[PDB]
Amino acid sequence: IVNFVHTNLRKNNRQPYAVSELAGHQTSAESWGTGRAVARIPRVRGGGTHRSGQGAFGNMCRGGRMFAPTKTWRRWHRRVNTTQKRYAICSALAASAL
Amino acid sequence: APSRNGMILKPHFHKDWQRRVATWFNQPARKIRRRKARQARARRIAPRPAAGPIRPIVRCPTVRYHTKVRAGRGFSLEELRVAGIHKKVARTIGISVDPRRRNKSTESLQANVQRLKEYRSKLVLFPRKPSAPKKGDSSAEELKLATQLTGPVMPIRNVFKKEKARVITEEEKNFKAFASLRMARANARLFGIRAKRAKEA
Amino acid sequence: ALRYPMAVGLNKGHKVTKNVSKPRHSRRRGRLTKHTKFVRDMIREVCGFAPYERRAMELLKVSKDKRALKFIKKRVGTHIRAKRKREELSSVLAAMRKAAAK
Amino acid sequence: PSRLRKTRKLRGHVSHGHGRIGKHRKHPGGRGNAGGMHHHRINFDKYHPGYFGKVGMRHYHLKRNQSFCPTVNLDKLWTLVSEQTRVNAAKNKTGAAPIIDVVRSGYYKVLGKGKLPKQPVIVKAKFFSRRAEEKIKGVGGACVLVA
Amino acid sequence: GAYKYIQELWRKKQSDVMRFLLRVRCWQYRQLSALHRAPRPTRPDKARRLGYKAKQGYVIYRIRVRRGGRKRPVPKGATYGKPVHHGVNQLKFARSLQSVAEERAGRHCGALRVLNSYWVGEDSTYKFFEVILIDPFHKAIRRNPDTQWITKPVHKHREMRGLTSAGRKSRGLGKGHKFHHTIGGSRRAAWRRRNTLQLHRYR
RNA sequence: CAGUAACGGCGAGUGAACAGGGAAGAGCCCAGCGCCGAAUCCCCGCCCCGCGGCGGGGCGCGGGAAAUGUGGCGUACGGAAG
RNA sequence: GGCGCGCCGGGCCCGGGUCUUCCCGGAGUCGGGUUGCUUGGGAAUGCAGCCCAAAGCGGGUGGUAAACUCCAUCUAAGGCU
RNA sequence: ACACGUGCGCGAGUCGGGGGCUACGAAAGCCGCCGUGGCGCAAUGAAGGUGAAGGCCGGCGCCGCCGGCCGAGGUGGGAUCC
Repeated sequence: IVNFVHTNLRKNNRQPYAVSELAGHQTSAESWGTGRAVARIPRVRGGGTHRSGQGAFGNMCRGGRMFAPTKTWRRWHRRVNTTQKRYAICSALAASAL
Repeated sequence: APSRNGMILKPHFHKDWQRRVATWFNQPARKIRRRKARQARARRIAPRPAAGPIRPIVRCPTVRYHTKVRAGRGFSLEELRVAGIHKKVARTIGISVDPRRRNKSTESLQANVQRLKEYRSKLVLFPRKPSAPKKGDSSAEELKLATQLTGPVMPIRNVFKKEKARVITEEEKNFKAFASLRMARANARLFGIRAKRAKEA
Repeated sequence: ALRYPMAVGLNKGHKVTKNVSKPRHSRRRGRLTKHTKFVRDMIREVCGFAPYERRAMELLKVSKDKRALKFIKKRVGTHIRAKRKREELSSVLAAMRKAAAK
Repeated sequence: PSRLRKTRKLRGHVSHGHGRIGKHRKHPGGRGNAGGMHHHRINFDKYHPGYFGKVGMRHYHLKRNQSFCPTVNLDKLWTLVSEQTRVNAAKNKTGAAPIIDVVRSGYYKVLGKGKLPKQPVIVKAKFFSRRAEEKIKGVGGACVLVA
Repeated sequence: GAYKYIQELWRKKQSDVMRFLLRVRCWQYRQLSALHRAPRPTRPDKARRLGYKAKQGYVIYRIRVRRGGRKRPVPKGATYGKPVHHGVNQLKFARSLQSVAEERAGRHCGALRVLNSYWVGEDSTYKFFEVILIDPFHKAIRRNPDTQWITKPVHKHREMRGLTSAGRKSRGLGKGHKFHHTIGGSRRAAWRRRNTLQLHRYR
């Protein structure tokens, strides 16, 4: 119970983290498609820069968006039954005696 | 596609719901803000009850809750009249007034009149210029012993009256509770059509 | 032969004595004032009757009050509003026959 | 715990436990409750009989507060009033019955499920079942109505 | 008072007296421009009710609104969609012609502030409205505690935000069982509360 | 409350309200009706304070708006007059 | 910058209860028909166009169209916070 | 969101999750006249609604109701216990 209660309550003091909602999606990228001997990845729109025709969307693409971007509405916090929280303090106290 | 026996279930997630996800990381910051703004309000009203003005004893509507009593918007103008408090003076000594509240019963009225009698007795009233008391205020020895009341002033507790064990009479034994209810139903249901055919006769 | 208060039936609900507080002042809105009667009576002389009222008169004159009700019901809107209107145009028409012979 | 999950054990496989022949494609039966009368008829018949069709009368502005009638059985009738009353009634000679206001404890209708211990009661309920009344009378008690 | 006689006279619009007045004016108004200053309220009485007083800084613009529904502005009736949105002819505008009048007055008179407005005549092609406008910077209004609410920057362009009486009628706000769809500030605020996941930190 | 009453090729899906507990809590003003000699307000000139939120007090058959209605009393909880 | 002691500047020259006598309301708007959109609102929740168009013991609401009544409950078509 | 399995707490209850009270701490602790409320403790009918053991012995070979006492089935198989 002491482990169970400690390892649910310690999650409650925990600040959210998330990747930005726009990360990897601030291109106007579009797949070239078949017939171009290239792998149907959304490529960046043309122009004499290094990015032009690279690979802009997808977990695997450099730049790109991560797979399943981390949200701030992850269930961060855990609630423990008051009776269980009590029966963790009791235990934690009685262990200190010996 | 449904696997086997499972619940038939319809998530409401077909709209762009992720744009409008309200998170509650504010929650402890909100509670700190509300508590600081409550302490800050309570300090501004130095002697006055922190909770706000007295509310009336009020029955809850609809059959589910009419066994309960809750605090109201404010005292009825006819609850204030019998108490003998001018509706514009009431608000200045910390008495909630709503002119919308009727009074259908004498019990609800007299409960809320007696409620205001208790308030007007307990209430210590400070003079306007403190250095010279005038005729319609509280004495200077009471003014020094006047300090805030925390939580709702005269809190409205719901109380059921004590009854002792009665010897059961033969009337109470002979009374057919179930038969009486089923008669009552049919009488209320067949009141209009009986009276329709008394007309025909 | 003691009855009990019952949550159902003919005279149902909790035992409550009913206090007679004066009815609210908002309840008397639309109640016809002696002065404002005079003003609508005044402008009735000045303005007269609408073309749909004048036709409603001339169906009540020939005695066709159902066809006058069915007329006004189309014009003015509902049945309660029409039944009132007809009984006002029956009042100011029967009042002309009083003024007619004398 | 992501480490306890199945996805960890499926690193190094190929199909990821989803079939080599019948690939893990996106929505190969339609989305949600699709095809309940067509290609999913047998699931909705074998497991959800009654799902399709109208039955009964519409009631437009239904207010759940009106039909509110929390029921107490006779078997748990003596839990509404303290165990001291059950004791002192049986001791006391008078034949005086303690009053059980079923409405105070937060119930309206008294139904008649269990054996009621043989001592007089005055049950102040709003409604009664027939059998509930008969038991209270049978034990030697009164059924007071209230509103 | 004369105003009650003027009030009940304006309620008899089918009477010979008011039919003549509503026709000779509704003539007069057509020959003027669609947005011109009236030198006084055409109905002094009605303007009294709507909050117009007869003091310096109260302005009154007679503005005409072209009459009828709202046909969909789509090239050659081609709404390139599903047959639901094929509608182009029998469509109606969400705000009344009176509210469209108040906001043609309020836009043109960008400095002034639209208090309220009243009907003064309708041809088949044109409705005519007087719009009551107030100077928030005239010292008659600016030093009157009764009217120094319009002198505050919250009440810029009430007509453009449906805050005048005529604009409020389009919004479907009001108390009770008929006006559930605008619980909260507005129709948009109602929708927002109902279409938000409250994801509580614990849950 | 409530994925509820209801909506819906009554399919897919959609879908509030009241009561109840709390956060907060605060009420009010006209027109009309009528009374009070327009009892009201704006702007220019002078003088004296006086303010980088042009405000206060004098002085003037100085001007103007306003009876096609300004101000005070008064607004549904009723109000006014004696 | 915000609060209080005391002197002065000029506004402000005000209450309550009982008793009679008087007074009292927002119209091309409610509402109706129809049309289109809208809504969980279903013989029409809301909004709007056009047509019709009030009343004053009236008018609105009382989640099934309608007539007859009985009740309950608010006073719309003006404003601020 | 749901289902089932498993672990833990309490158990005809259970749960504050919302609100409130008192560096790490946005934590933790507390409330009980904050259990409002959820889900469970009752079902069934479209609905009005109704809503969950009996036998025996006597007062009038069989009586409507007077009382009296014991009183929540039976068979079969059943780990354990005697």
